[PDB]
Formats: sequence, C-alpha cells, structure tokens
Amino acid sequence: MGSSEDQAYRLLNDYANGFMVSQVLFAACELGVFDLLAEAPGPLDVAAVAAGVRASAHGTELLLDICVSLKLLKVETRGGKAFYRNTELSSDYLTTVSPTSQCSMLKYMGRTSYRCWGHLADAVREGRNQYLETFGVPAEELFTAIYRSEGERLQFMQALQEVWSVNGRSVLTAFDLSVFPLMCDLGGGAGALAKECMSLYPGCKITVFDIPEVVWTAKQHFSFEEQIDFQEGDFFKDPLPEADLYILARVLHDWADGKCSHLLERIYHTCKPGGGILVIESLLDEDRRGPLLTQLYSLNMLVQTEGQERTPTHYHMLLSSAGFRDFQFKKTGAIYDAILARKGT
Amino acid sequence: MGSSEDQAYRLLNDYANGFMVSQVLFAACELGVFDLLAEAPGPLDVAAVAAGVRASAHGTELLLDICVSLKLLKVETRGGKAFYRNTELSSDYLTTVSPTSQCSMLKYMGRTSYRCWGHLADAVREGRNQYLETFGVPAEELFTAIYRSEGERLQFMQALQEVWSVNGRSVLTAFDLSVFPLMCDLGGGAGALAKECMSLYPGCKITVFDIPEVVWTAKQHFSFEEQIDFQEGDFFKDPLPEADLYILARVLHDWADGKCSHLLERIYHTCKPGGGILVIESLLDEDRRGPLLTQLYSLNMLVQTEGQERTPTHYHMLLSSAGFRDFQFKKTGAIYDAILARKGT
Ligand SMILES: C[S@@+](CC[C@H](N)C(=O)[O-])C[C@H]1O[C@@H](n2cnc3c(N)ncnc32)[C@H](O)[C@@H]1O
Ligand SMILES: C[S@@+](CC[C@H](N)C(=O)[O-])C[C@H]1O[C@@H](n2cnc3c(N)ncnc32)[C@H](O)[C@@H]1O
Ligand SMILES: CC(=O)NCCc1c[nH]c2ccc(O)cc12
Ligand SMILES: CC(=O)NCCc1c[nH]c2ccc(O)cc12
Ligand SMILES: [Zn+2]
Ligand SMILES: [Zn+2]
Repeated sequence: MGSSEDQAYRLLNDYANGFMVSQVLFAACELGVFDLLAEAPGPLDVAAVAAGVRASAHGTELLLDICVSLKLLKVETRGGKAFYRNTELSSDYLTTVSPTSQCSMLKYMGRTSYRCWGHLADAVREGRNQYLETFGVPAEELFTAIYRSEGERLQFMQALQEVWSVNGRSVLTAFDLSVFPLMCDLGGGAGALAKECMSLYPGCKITVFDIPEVVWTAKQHFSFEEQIDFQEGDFFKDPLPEADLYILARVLHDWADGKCSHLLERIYHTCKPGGGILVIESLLDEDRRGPLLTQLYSLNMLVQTEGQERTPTHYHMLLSSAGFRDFQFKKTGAIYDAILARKGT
Repeated sequence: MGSSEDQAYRLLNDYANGFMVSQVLFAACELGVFDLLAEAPGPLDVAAVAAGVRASAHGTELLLDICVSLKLLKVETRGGKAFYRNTELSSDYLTTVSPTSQCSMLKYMGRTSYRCWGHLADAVREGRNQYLETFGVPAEELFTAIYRSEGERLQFMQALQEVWSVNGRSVLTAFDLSVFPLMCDLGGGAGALAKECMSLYPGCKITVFDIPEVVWTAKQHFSFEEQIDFQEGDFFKDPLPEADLYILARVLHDWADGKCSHLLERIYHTCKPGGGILVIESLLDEDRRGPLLTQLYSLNMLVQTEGQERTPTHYHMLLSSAGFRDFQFKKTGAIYDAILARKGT
C-alpha cells in the first residue's frame, strides 16, 4: 500500500494489515493509555505514558504514533517534544469513566475472539466452533466453554453490556412497549438492557433471567433499580417468569434452528393472548450478502457459538412455527435491529 | 457500524473488526478458493467450492459472501443459485499461478504474525518479541525461532519473495546499478530479488549470501539463472563474497543499532574505493508518524525480530558511522524504497 501503487494492491494490504490495527486498539485499551490521558492534568509525553502504563519507551512511542495516524489520538509539539491527548472518539468510547465506553468489549475481542479467529480455516472446514483447539476447553455445553473461569465470565458480562449505551434506545423504542406492563429479559446478562428499558417505560417492571453463575456475578459486580428483579435458571427446562413481553437480545444467534424452535415453543406456551416476543438481533440483508459487519458477526457465531446471524424471513419462519403472529421488524440504522411478534387466540 | 450512526462509532468498529477481515482473506488463501475458481471451467456455486476445498456448506457460503462484500470476488445469479468468480484483484494477487501472487505472504501473516500479535500488549510492555510465549520456542538466536521447523523456513522463504514481483523494479532501478558489474545480495533468501536484478542488468553477476539451511532450501525448492551464484555463511563472522555492490534488503530492520553497526563496518571494510551499499527498506517519515503501513511494519519488528523501521536520517547516521559517504535515497511511492551510499579514499 504505497501511495503511487494500484488501487487493488492498496486495498489488499489494508485487508492483510487489519489484524495489526485491531490489536493496536485492543492493546491501547488493555494498557489503559486513554484513561491515563483523561486522568492527566493536560497532554502527556511518551516517557509519561510509558511510565504511567508500565511499558517500553520504544513500544509506547510506536503505539501512540499509530493511534495518532488512526485518528484515535491527537498530537501537539511543545519544545522538542510530542505531547498526546484524547480525541472526541477516544473520550466518548475508550474511557472507562464514559457512559458510552466500548473498552470491555474491545478487550474481550482481543483476548477471546481474536484467538478463536486464528482457527477460522478449521471452523470453516468443520462447521463448528474451536474452543477445544484454542483454549483446550471442550464446548459440548456451549456456556461452560464461554465461561472458562470466574474471570472470563465477568469479562464477557462487562463486554456485552456496552453496546446498549449507544444502541439500547433504538431497539426498545422501535415499537411501543408500554402495552406490556410486566417484562422478562431472557438471557439478560448483567441487566444493562433492562436498566435502559426501565428508564424508557416508567410504568413497567422487568425480571432479568439468566443461568445461576451469571445472576450471582450480576448481583455481586454490577450496582442496582427499584423496577429490576432477578431469576436464575435454564430457559430450556425451568419455569419462566410471568410476563406480558419476553425479550430475547442476542440469544437466538447462539443456537441452531432446532434449539431456537425449542425455546420459542416454550415461550409461546407460557404467553397469554396479546403477549409479545421482542427479538433484538443484527438483521442480515435478504440475500445474506450484507451488511458486512453483520456478515462478520455470523462467522464469529460459527467460531464462538452454535448459531449464525439470520434474515427477517428466517426469524419469521422460526417465530411463525412456534405459534407467533403479527411479525414486524424495524431496521434502526444501527448494528442491532428489533423484531416484535404476538400470541393470538 | 450501522449506516445511520456517528462517523466515530463507525470508524471504531472498522478498526475493531479488522482482525476478522484479515482472517477471511487468509482463510480463503489457506483453503485455495481463488485457485479452484481459476481452475474451474466457469463460475462455481457454494456446493462446488465447498466440495473442491473440503469445507462446510455453511462455512464456505459465509466465506464467499464476505469475499464478495470485500470486492475480492464477484457473484452472478443463474436460476435460483449464486455463482462466484474471481476479480482482477484476486486473479492478479491471490492465484498461485499468477506471477504477482501474494498468497504465501498472506498465509505466513495469518499463521505466524497474527499469533505473535495476540501478545502485542506484552511485547509493548517488555520491549521484546514473543516467540517463547506464542510458540514455546526461545528467540535468544533470532533465526532459530523464525525457522522453528523445515516447514516454517520454506513458508517464510515463499512468503518474502512475493513483494519483489511488484516492488522489485522500482528499488533496483531507483539508481543506475550498471556501474557495479559484480553484486552480492546479503541475506537474499530464495534469490527472488537477485533474479529480478539479473534481468534488469544483463552485464552484471550476483552472489546470493544466506545461512546454510536457507541456501540448501533455495537450491532444493526454488528453480534456477546463469548469472546467479550462492554462498552460505554468517555475515556477522564469515568472509563475505567479493562484490562492487552489497545489497541489504530487509536485513537492517531485523536488528538493533549495535548489530547493524557491526555488519555495516564489516561490509565497509570489505568494499573497495567506489564500491556501494544498496539498502532496501520501507522508509519511515522523519516524524516517525507515517506511513501507517510502515508504522505497523515497525511494531511487527518489535513482535517478530530485534529491530524496527527507520527514518532516512537514522539510516544516514548508521551508514556514515560505518564509513560510507554520498548517502542518497529515493521514495518509490511503493512499500519498499531504496538507499545508496559509497566507499571513498
Ligand atoms: C449472547 S449473551 C446476550 C446477553 C444480553 N441479552 C446481551 O445481548 O447483551 C446470551 C445470554 O444467554 C445466557 N444463557 C445461555 N444459555 C442459557 C440458558 N440455558 N438459560 C438461561 N440463560 C442462558 C448467557 O448466560 C448470556 O447472558
Ligand atoms: C528479512 S529476511 C529478507 C530476505 C530478503 N532479502 C527479502 O527482503 O525478501 C532476512 C534474511 O537475512 C538472513 N539472515 C539472518 N541472519 C543471517 C546471518 N547471520 N548471516 C546470513 N544471513 C542471515 C535470513 O535467513 C533471511 O533470509
Ligand atoms: C463480534 C461479535 O459477534 N459481537 C457480538 C457480541 C459478542 C462477542 N462474542 C460473543 C459470543 C456470544 C454472543 O452471544 C455474543 C457475542
Ligand atoms: C508485516 C511485515 O513486517 N512484513 C514484512 C515481511 C515480513 C513479515 N514477517 C517478517 C519477519 C522478518 C522480516 O525481516 C521480514 C518479515
Ligand atoms: Zn406448540
Ligand atoms: Zn571501521
């Protein structure tokens, strides 16, 4: 990718070099270079950043300089010295104090997904995930592999909640959910989406439903409101909480059609006339050929779960088969879209 | 990176998702999807590609669809079926038969560099490479870690030669080398650059100098011309071949200043009045803040070797200290640039 070379060659190098750019961003997060800059009295030199993050003078310099070129950081010259500062981008998304922080998700991508992706050819060859070949941990029970340790589980929970600080409003306000006074977030993790949901619908109440170890770490690590309640269990076998609306955010994409049909049938059979199901997923274009981000997300499900990303028609087949009617969707213009279907008589 | 969201958020996801895009390209190469399409009588459906590469129908489909979105492949509809074909880009750079093939380099990046990069935070913290923490192999002798096995050595040799099919002419014709009838490529690997050099300068002769195991695999795996000769040895201790011009392509970037000064002093002391040194490296902008590709390449030297990328001034310091004069450089507009310096009286 030399300035004077063929557009195709330049594009090819961009693609090839993508993993280096991803890891510069992940490493900057992992070392906390953005937080140190936000906690600083002004801009910092290379020696200061290096000292404050316990890293090399040579290593730090290179990292800061790439961040500047990537427009993650800004640099100013004072005397014979470069001083670094945050951008609008890093302040809004790469600072732990920021409410729209994307830090934890980026750290998970670099420590977890990145490794899995190193075995992509094999996942493509086998049509299955690579936890065993990557971490030496079996995935016969998906979430035993995903929650490898207490540490891994917390990181996963901190990671996933972050998108809702930017995407939450569009998915919950796509349809008017004020018709469902009592709600249940099936596989709600730490309860970030339910916390968002409760501020938008003040006349509602919600129960966050997840596996016992998740419910425990949620109560133990994430602070709590008056409208949010918890229930531990397995949604494939246990009695589900009574609700007018069951929310399924990034649950269906973890599983194959059959497993999906099973959970959907259980929810249907628990619903009452007029009850609803709100599926929050990144919708794939009808020709499965876009959006590129969603396509990459489907391949990550090949590598990280037992599922895939799906087209609106595919969700309609699944939901119709379970017994739901009045299927509707809304493309938000964001990663995450919203589907609402209902139970009749 | 939803179409309707903030430019900064979209850019952040691009960066974050870069490793997925890199591995889609590496995996496509590793499975030989481009070669199968070039060897096909026409365009192929998903079932055909899947069968021809021994992979999943689901896995293959996703890979082909991402390649189409990345503009690596083109798709056409016939009946109720997608048929895939190569682009100008994949035909020129991703086909093993093509002379400008970049396949081997991409395979090395995905199998070798990609893994090393997973330990970037640590390389930045320690200021040293990660062969031990990645492959469990010590790097106290750099090239013993780089040539982990017979297999790894061949892959490295096939990988590195590829850039010269696009960049070779600019580096060898930057200066008129017809003044040096007898040449030596120090650390010339398989001899791709020397083969390029011999077609450009028909009145010249060249000796490719590398470590015994490299010289062996070069004679054993790469086919040979009448102007090219080989010499095995260690350029830090052994008698160098007699030449009017010593070529150092991507050698100096592997080592620290001191080691560089040592080899440079040896070459200087072997040269005769009017003799020359041709350093072929990716030059860093004077403020070390670009080009981005070169910056990423310097960080890869932190992770993969004992060196870094350097600015023209830095090469001038090194070459002047060794005794060379008449320092000149030429930015080609490509990844690889050229430096020429001379020995006086
Ligand atoms: C992909 S995460 C999504 C979390 C959250 N809804 C979001 O989008 O951020 C899937 C959730 O389903 C939970 N889960 C998986 N299997 C479950 C089961 N059998 N019963 C209850 N919860 C389960 C996991 O613990 C995890 O919180
Ligand atoms: C980065 S590779 C570059 C190969 C080639 N010049 C190119 O740019 O494609 C560095 C070369 O130096 C060789 N090398 C490393 N140490 C050496 C030594 N002490 N003596 C001779 N060759 C050496 C390696 O075997 C390798 O071929
Ligand atoms: C890249 C991507 O798939 N992001 C979505 C969030 C995410 C990352 N890893 C996961 C594993 C399971 C899951 O249900 C969601 C995620
Ligand atoms: C990404 C990059 O640094 N490309 C340059 C070619 C290349 C890849 N790995 C290497 C290790 C040592 C070296 O001397 C050159 C390379
Ligand atoms: Zn039923
Ligand atoms: Zn000397």
